Amino acid sequence: NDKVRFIKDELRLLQEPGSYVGEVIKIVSDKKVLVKVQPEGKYIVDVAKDINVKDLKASQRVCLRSDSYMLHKVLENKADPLVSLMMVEKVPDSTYDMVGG
Amino acid sequence: QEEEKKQLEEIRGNPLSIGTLEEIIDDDHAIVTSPTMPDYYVSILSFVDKELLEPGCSVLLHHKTMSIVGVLQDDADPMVSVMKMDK
Amino acid sequence: IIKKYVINLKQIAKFVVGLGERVSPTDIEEGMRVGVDRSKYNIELPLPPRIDPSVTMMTVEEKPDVTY
Amino acid sequence: MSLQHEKVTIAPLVLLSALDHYERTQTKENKRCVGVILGDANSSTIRVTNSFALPFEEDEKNSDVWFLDHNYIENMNEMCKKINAKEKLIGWYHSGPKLRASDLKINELFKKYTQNNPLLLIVDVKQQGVGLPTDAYVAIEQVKDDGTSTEKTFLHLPCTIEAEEAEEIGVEHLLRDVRDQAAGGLSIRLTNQLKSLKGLQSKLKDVVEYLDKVINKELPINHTILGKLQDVFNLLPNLGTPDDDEIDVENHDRINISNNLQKALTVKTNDELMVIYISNLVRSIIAFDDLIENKIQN
Amino acid sequence: DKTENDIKALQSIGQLIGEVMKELSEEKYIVKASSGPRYIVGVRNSVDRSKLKKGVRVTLDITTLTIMRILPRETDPLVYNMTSFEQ
Amino acid sequence: GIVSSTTGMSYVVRILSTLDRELLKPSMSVALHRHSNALVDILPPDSDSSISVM
Amino acid sequence: TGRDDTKETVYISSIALLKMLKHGRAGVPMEVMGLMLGEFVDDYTVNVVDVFAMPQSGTGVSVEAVDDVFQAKMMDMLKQTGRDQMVVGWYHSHPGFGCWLSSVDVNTQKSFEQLNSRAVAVVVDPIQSVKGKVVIDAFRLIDTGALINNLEPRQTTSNTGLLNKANIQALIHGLNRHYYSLNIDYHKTAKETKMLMNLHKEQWQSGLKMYDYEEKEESNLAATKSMVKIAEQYSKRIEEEKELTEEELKTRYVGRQDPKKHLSETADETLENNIVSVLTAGVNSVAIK
Amino acid sequence: KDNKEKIKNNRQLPYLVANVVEVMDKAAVVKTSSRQTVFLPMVGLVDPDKLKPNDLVGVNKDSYLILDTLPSEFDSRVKAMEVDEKPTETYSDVGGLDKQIEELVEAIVLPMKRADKFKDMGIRAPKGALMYGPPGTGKTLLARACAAQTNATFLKLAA
Ligand SMILES: Nc1ncnc2c1ncn2[C@@H]1O[C@H](COP(=O)(O)OP(=O)(O)OP(=O)(O)O)[C@@H](O)[C@H]1O
Ligand SMILES: [Mg+2]
Repeated sequence: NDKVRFIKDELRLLQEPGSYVGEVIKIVSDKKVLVKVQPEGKYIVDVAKDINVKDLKASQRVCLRSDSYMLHKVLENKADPLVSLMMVEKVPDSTYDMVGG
Repeated sequence: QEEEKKQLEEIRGNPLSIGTLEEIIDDDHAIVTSPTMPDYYVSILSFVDKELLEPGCSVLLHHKTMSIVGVLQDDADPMVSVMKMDK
Repeated sequence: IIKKYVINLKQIAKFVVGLGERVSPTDIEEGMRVGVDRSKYNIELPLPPRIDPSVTMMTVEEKPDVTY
Repeated sequence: MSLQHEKVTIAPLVLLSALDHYERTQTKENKRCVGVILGDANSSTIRVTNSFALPFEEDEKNSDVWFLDHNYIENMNEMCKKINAKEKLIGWYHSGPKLRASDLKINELFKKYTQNNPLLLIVDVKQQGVGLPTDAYVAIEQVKDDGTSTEKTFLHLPCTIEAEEAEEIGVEHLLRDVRDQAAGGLSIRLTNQLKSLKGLQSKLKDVVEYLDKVINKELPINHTILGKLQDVFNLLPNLGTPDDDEIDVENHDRINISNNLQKALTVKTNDELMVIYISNLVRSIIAFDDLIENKIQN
Repeated sequence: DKTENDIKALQSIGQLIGEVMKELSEEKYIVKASSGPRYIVGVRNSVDRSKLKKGVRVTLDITTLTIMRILPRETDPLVYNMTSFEQ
Repeated sequence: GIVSSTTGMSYVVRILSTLDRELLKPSMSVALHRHSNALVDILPPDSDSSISVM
Repeated sequence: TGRDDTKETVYISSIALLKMLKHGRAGVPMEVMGLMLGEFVDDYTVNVVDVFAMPQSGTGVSVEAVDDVFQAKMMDMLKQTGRDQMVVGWYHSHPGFGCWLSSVDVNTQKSFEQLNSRAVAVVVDPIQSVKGKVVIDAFRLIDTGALINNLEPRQTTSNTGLLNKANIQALIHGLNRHYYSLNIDYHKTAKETKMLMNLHKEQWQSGLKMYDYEEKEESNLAATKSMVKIAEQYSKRIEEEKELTEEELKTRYVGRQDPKKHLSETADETLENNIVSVLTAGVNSVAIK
Repeated sequence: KDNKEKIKNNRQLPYLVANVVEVMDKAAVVKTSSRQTVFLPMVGLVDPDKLKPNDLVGVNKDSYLILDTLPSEFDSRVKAMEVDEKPTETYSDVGGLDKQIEELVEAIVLPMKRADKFKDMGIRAPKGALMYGPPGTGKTLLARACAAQTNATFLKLAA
């Protein structure tokens, strides 16, 4: 039963048109945050009930649902070049002794 | 308080797409450029005083029909916050 | 102006349109802005030519005063 | 006219239409319906896109007596060419139940309209057919060579269904049935194996009975059917071919891979035994703790 | 006949052309549109895949973005001129 | 996951579950349904990359 | 006190449904329009037996695109064929938008309201349907007066109903201005269902057709080789795997995209087919000869 | 008439304006002013021969088709600049440099009037003169006076 449920759930998520990504530029007391929605221009938009002006932090990257621009989740997640350089690099090998002389 | 509140929810459907006030013509209309290449000859409707608005101000416009629903911006950019390091 | 008018929008897209309530021929000139409706695409008001003077009129300062 | 009529595709909408027309004229139980079929032609695939009822009166005293309102077929055509130019006159449907020799006459009247050969689509609206309740037939003109004059006849063209993309997504969404044959799982094709045999057995009977009827009812000798049956006995598989010996080795390959894949499923089930079993052993421990933890608070 | 041509043309509806950017498979082919964005479109079994080649212009329905058939390759006057010259 | 379209409109699009995340997670061209605007299937790295193998 | 003002459940027949997907979807980007022919019974049951496309117009959909000249003309042809039934409404297609009425389509609705007060305005969005039947809705006018004096509750007295919810801007505009929506239902006969699936003789004829044996060889070879590769991985899975925390196990032994499970699936499909293959071949050989 | 009234409906404003980049030939490639590229079936009502490169055309807003033709749009800035022959500075009043005046007049004036003679002999007439070197030598000026003499419309233009 659960497998039939699972395949269906996968189906329903994908539907969602839009779905973006902004960054909280600053916070105001009006149950809103000014977001520079990154692919778009700017939007001053109200918070979703799930995550509020309290929780939000300035310069935190955020997910957004559809063309509504309601808050989904906060993303810690940041694209930076240093991080990208680390992935090429991987876990640095190797014991002191081998170097040792 | 109750006054402010009731009104604000009604008028403001969201999201609200910001503009820049380029000029005023005295007849409670303004000419603004939106982020879209077409600019829009808008009504000033409700809230913010006509006097208080001086050209070069950044402004909140309502998404269904573009109208001056107020200001809370004052040409806020992230660049100013970055620089600002009173800390 | 072709005696309807050929308008060019700022997204760059050209239409042949017409007068709305009643817009005199003599008001619409090359370079003159126009107000047209979202999607019914007709002139209401001719609008003064260009939005670019307004931008640059901020820089302009009037007759400064200093004693010689 | 045109001789390109090699394939016939049929929208399901047509099918739906043919019953609808039958009931709105209130024709029933050996009252006949003739309508125009519209669609594309002068092309190999005749694409029957639509159909529309026409004025038709049926007389039972004289079967060669009917009404058609000739002017109306012209008029209606004019309207639909304006709606969509791709639709053209392409013939006429009959509701059956069967083809007749009056349908030959009827064909002739549509021939005038049509710049293609008029397609006679026999839609049985009752759907008594086990398979296809729809036959497609094209009026051809050929010398029947036997010492008989030029004969005009309706030669069977196999037909298939087809659906436009736009309709089809909606057809599928309407349907949700488990099907007599979907080509699904083992048990489903297995049903089809029982069906397919009983199919053949009825099908062969029809042949035996025609052979009786030739010498008892004097049906005209059709040297053509009998010619095709010669090819059946002639090309017939036989045993003691080296082909049997080849099939016989093949049998052994097909069971042997099956056997090994059976054995492999044994190992997977045996794996799950262990995993669930390990959990149980742990479950014993958590259960004992419950009793142990109750003692400590007391 | 000439006034009938218009009514017919409105029912034929403007076509989008791309061009074969890159064969990927028999069943799926990568085209880049003339209008713009890159797409993966499909090919009908009505049109043989041997005809379809890299840099041949192709025509696709808007509705579903799938290649109906081949078109003759775009007429380039330049390479015609080059051939002609000598006499 | 996070992707850009052909035009660059940055979408956060769901990865249809039980697909590759062993090579998908590094950059590679990928295909998104047009209507759904979701990541429904993957492309080999060969698509839209110059063939230097000579 | 007054009127219920009740909004009909719009009972859309399958025949009518199929012509709507065909004409509208194909005709993208250009909008298409047409009337709905039906019979109205009860105060809540409208049966829309048929639809047709009225001849295209370059004004697309407007008050004047639609016409009485077109209306009458078509009626007269169907009049003779006895398939004539009263106009119960009008449809048109929006292929670029979701289900809602333009400011213009309300005015168009208003002329059909005057004709017949049970007249529906149905907005068909067919390209941005991925099942066909979805995102098509039927509507009816509500007066400007009706909104003020609060006659929206009456219409849905004692019925669960469906009020549509997709499109937030365009919907809330429609819900509180353009029209009131109620549920839209599809009905069909069990004579027709038989026709929609289509029975064929080639369903069963294909079951005694014996495909070539090169193709059986390929399947035998292929399926077995494949599971050799994931059988190495399976050895890796069960090498230890018995230390605590289940999540930990699934990343380390790559029990994500489960190799045990994939072995089972490839095995089952081939096992099932090779049994069909022996079963058909045995039936063919005795049965023929 | 039935067709013509349908055609009128399409023609009802608004409609798109576009140009014909070419006729491929039959079929026509239009370049729209919406910045997309559309290959459309050539509307047989419209003469293919009448159409030329950069012939302006009316194109229906919905299904893109060559409905009608339009007069090519014109640039008043270019029109205004044309006819600036007047005042004729006169070569006399243009300060110094006899030599350059004599040279310009060979290249320009004489071929203009003697054009029959040029055809007969068959040699090319001067296909343009470029003036270059230091400013202040009256590059401007010369052209204005010369054009006036040749009675030929003087566009003062910058690419
Ligand atoms: N040959 C001349 N005699 C007298 N005055 C001259 C002469 N040439 C130029 N000047 C004066 O200088 C002014 C400016 O000319 P300018 O320097 O623009 O010259 P030009 O040769 O046309 O160069 P350019 O267009 O490259 O700037 C003229 O309006 C004229 O009064
Ligand atoms: Mg100069």
